[PDB]
Amino acid sequence: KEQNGDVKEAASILQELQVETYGSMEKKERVEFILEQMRLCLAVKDYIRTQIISKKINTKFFQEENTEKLKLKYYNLMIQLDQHEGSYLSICKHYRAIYDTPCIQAESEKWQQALKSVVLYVILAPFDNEQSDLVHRISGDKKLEEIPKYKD
Amino acid sequence: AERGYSFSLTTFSPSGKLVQIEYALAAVAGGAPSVGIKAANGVVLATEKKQKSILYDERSVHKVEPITKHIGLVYSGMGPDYRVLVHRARKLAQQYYLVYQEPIPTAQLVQRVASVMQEYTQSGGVRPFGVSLLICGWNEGRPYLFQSDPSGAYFAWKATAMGKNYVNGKTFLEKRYNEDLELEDAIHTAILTLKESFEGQMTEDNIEVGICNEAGFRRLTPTEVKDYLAAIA
Amino acid sequence: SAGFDRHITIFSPEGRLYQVEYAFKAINQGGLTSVAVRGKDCAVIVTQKKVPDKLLDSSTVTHLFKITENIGCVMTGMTADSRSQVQRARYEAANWKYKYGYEIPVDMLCKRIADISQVYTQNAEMRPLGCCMILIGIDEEQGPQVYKCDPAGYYCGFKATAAGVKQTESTSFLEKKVKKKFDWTFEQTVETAITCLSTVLSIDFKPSEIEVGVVTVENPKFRILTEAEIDAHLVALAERD
Amino acid sequence: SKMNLSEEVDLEDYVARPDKISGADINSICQESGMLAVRENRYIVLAKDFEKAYKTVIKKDEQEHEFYK
Amino acid sequence: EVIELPLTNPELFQRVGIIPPKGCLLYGPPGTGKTLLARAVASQLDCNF
Amino acid sequence: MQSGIIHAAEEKDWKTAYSYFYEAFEGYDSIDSPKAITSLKYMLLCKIMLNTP
Amino acid sequence: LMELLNQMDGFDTLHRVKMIMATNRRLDRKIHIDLPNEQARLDILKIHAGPEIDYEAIVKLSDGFNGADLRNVCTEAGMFAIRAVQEDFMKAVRKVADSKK
Amino acid sequence: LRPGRIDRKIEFPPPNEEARLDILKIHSRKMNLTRGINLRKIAELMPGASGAEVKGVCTEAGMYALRERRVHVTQEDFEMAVAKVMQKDSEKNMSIKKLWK
Amino acid sequence: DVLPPMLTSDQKPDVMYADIGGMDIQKQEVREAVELPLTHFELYKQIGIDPPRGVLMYGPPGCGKTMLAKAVAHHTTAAFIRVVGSEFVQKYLGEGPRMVRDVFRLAKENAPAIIFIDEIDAIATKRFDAQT
Amino acid sequence: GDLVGVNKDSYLILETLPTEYDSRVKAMEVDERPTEQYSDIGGLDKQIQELVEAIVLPMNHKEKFENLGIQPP
Ligand SMILES: Nc1ncnc2c1ncn2[C@@H]1O[C@H](COP(=O)(O)OP(=O)(O)O)[C@@H](O)[C@H]1O
Ligand SMILES: [Mg+2]
Repeated sequence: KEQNGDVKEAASILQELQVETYGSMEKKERVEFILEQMRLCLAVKDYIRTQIISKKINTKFFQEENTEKLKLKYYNLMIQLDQHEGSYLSICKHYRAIYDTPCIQAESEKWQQALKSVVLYVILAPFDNEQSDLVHRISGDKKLEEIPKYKD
Repeated sequence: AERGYSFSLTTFSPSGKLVQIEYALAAVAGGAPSVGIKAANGVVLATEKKQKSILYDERSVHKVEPITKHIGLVYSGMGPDYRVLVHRARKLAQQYYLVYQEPIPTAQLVQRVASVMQEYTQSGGVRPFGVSLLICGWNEGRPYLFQSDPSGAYFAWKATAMGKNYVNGKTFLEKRYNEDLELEDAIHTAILTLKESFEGQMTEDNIEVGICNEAGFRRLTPTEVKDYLAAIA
Repeated sequence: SAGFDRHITIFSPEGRLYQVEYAFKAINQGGLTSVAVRGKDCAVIVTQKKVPDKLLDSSTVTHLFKITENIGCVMTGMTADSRSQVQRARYEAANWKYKYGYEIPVDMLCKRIADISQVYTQNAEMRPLGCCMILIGIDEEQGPQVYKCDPAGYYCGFKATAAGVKQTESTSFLEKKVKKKFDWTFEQTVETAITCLSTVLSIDFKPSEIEVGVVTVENPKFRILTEAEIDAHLVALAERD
Repeated sequence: SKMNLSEEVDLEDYVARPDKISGADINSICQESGMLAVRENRYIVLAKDFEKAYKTVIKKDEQEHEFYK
Repeated sequence: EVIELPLTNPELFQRVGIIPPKGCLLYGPPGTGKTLLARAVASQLDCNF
Repeated sequence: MQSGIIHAAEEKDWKTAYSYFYEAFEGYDSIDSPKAITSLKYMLLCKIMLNTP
Repeated sequence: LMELLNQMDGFDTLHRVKMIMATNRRLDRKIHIDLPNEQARLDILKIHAGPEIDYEAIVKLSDGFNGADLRNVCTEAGMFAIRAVQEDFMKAVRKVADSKK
Repeated sequence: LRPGRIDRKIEFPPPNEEARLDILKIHSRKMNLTRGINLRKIAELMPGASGAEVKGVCTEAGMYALRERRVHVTQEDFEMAVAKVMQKDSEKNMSIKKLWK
Repeated sequence: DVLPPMLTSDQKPDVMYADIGGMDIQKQEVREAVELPLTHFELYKQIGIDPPRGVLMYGPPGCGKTMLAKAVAHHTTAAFIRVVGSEFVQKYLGEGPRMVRDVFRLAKENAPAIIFIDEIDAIATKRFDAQT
Repeated sequence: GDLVGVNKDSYLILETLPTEYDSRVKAMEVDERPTEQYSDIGGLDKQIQELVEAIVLPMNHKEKFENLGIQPP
């Protein structure tokens, strides 16, 4: 449906599965289903449903062996949601998780984009105690490549 | 309270109560609302025929039943006991007709039905009738509305309500009832008194109403009850 | 209030008959269930049939009785009480036909049985026999008729009813199915009854573990459907459902 | 007030519908309708949810014996 | 159906769940699986008894 | 309507004032009286003064 | 019960505090259970078989509710005749038949 | 009740309208009674009422005065207080009322 | 030296008069009985009245009377001791009366206070002639 | 939980004590073993057999119980 030039109703078709109750073989098929629900909801601009679905995924599962593309896509979706919502420290935290992901941490540009995003979304957040703590942490990351612009 | 003297019907409690007949009257008060109003030129009886489901064919068992061409009867209480009492009332009316070639007066029918209830409330192996009857007749040239209790006591009423919300019904009738009320207005008063204690939507086919004018007692058809409900609302 | 409990004739301080209520509990004691539904021009009773032994003659085991040529009943509850009340119903129908010269109306037979039961509920001579009788017949002026004769003198007429363990579930199912096009045909009524039993019991029926009796306007004689007819109904209606 | 609903969910006639529901009954109705919505996802509370909850609560007072009446 | 309560809280926000329910009755005959019935579900939930 | 007016005037319980105004509106609507626009106006006024316009 | 200070709860102010009450005859829910099962006794016996045709053979006449059935099977099988883990087959059927309840 | 243990036994009948006038005066002494107010009329309006009932009558009339930001009590206030305090919960059911002739 | 010296009236309920819809007359009466005396006593003294301490709220279940009790407890300035009438029927001889005495003594010691007895029908019924 | 001698005043754990059994607990044991029979109890063959199993068999034939997966209550 989504491929056939109509997503408004294709989102509804997919937004009916109770994958948490279905009982898949493991937490892989269900997680893929949930992330695709997320993607369709964001495509149709249904951020309330997107947030509700996000609360249905336990991030602790992403600290596993093959949960790398899943982690990357899930986070990218969270950044999209928070970018619409207007927040910036949550976007920072999501980009920082993306950076911490080893797959992102195995190529020059791949990790450099994540680190620039983390720096910029530290900067864009309002000044609070937590924001200052994150500023200090990113400053002490030591892997900033001393890029003459973001470092300064 | 007097706990020992509440299982038998042939013993006075130390204070003189006959507790079991009062318990029968409690069974009466825990029944479907019914209302009776004695208009100036007739009488009207109403009672909720609300069923416990849509499956109950609400056209087979009636609650407002005739006993003669000029007497009818409704009840509040248990339906089986009501059936027994209506059969006995019909039999008594027929006996009176055979003896005296004249329709039984409403007062006499009430006396005899109360006597039947007394017969049933005077032994240990028999349970008092757990119903209160409202009899409405057009003997002579004036209307009669009577009540008969399990105890065998019978009353003459201007207007009354019995069942679950009889207190509210009687207060409403005190507010609304006036002696010089035509039967057409009394029907509206009866239906309104029912509404004040009728949960759910009072559809034409879940309420039962019977009038008693000089033409004789007659249970209003559901079409007529629908017309009255529409006019009232 | 437990003192007002051992005698059928004692009113509880709030006006309740605990022994009558216990008779109803006795209805819900045979384990079986029964359902009845009336269409435009037919009435159908279907009863769960348990034969938990190879030595028990299934032909003799039954809960559908022919009260008269044109009236049938399904009994649920204690079997001895069921058969006693069936004999009483047959006797009353025979007396009616003898005295008045025409076949007893179904509603009249139900009223007679309900009055007989009310007598026991009022006087203290017997226990109220704990069985529920669902009667079906064809009335010449009204059409198909289904009635109940519970053991307290209550006998309301029904568009569709159930009795036994799962009477509440069957009642809910039939309410839902009758709010939508209560107008049923013969096949549709048999479908509705059998489906109600199957869904409430959570089982699909073999042709033998079910007993169906039917009356129709065209053929107003209580007929107990044979195994072949039951199997035909089950297979055809499950296939075309 | 604390709950939030749609714009076509007027309580303005559920009040008018005759019944003997008490304050506890109304609170139960509201809670049950909210639970219906959350259980069925459908991230709004609507007139159908209130209708079902109202029917459930009002009909809860049943399943008694019918010769008593 | 009691696992919705902890994993998220849409019961707040638009609606109110009066501190959404704290479980179901688990109506059971003399004994079938009551304890283990709850054990397995809570083990899935990762909660503790 | 008079009870709602007095409640609005004196106690500053505009919730109760609105309740009474709605009852008056319903009665005057059933009677189809011309004193129903006033009851509607007063309900809207109570809604405004409740800081929920 | 001769205790009335133990009235209902309602002190709830913490998240993740769900309860599970269990009895027979706020919490507004319920889950009916039946003591037997239509065919689940097969799986009950298979899972309790700590030490399938004979499982079905036991199930034909099986009428039970818990794993005490299979525990009795195993003990009354091993410690009675074989001395006098499979190797039981119809012996478990014999035990379930012996089940008196 | 044997004498020697309880030598004397004093009955306290409800006031006989003169004791009621006395009690009204006693409990209205500390009160701003308007002119033309007839405690004798109130006493007559209170038949078979105890001293507690009379004190409650005074208190409830005072509460009526308090309601209307007043420090003033009038005959209407006492009459309404009498009505509110001597409110009887007579039998509801005419059947139970008419069992006895 | 003397040490500064308890059992109830500490968990101030969160309900408030604004949480209750309608029930205007009952709210007014309960206020006049239990709140006005403790805040505006000059009002009662000026008329020369003893405030009506002690009220009864009778009615069908689930009509917000325990909730009004909790509302007065919330907007209470002194103390609110809550008990249930069925809690006075304990087994051992002469303990229901002992707890009644303890509750009232606790209120007196805790100075201006509001006792609440949720279901008094258990104990406070027509006295009747006992025989056991 | 252990029996240790302790200095009276400082209450410091001095040399430890192995075990203490009350005189009554020592007497709480059969010195002269009773001996009549099993056949000397009639009627309750089922109960005697069940008790013999559930007590003695775990004591002597312990290994077979865990071999077969039996929990000897
Ligand atoms: N007037 C009211 N306004 C709001 N809620 C009410 C009201 N009356 C009752 N309730 C509801 O009923 C519950 C309390 O009922 P309760 O006061 O215990 O009744 P009762 O004490 O008569 O049994 C509360 O949870 C509340 O939500
Ligand atoms: Mg309460």
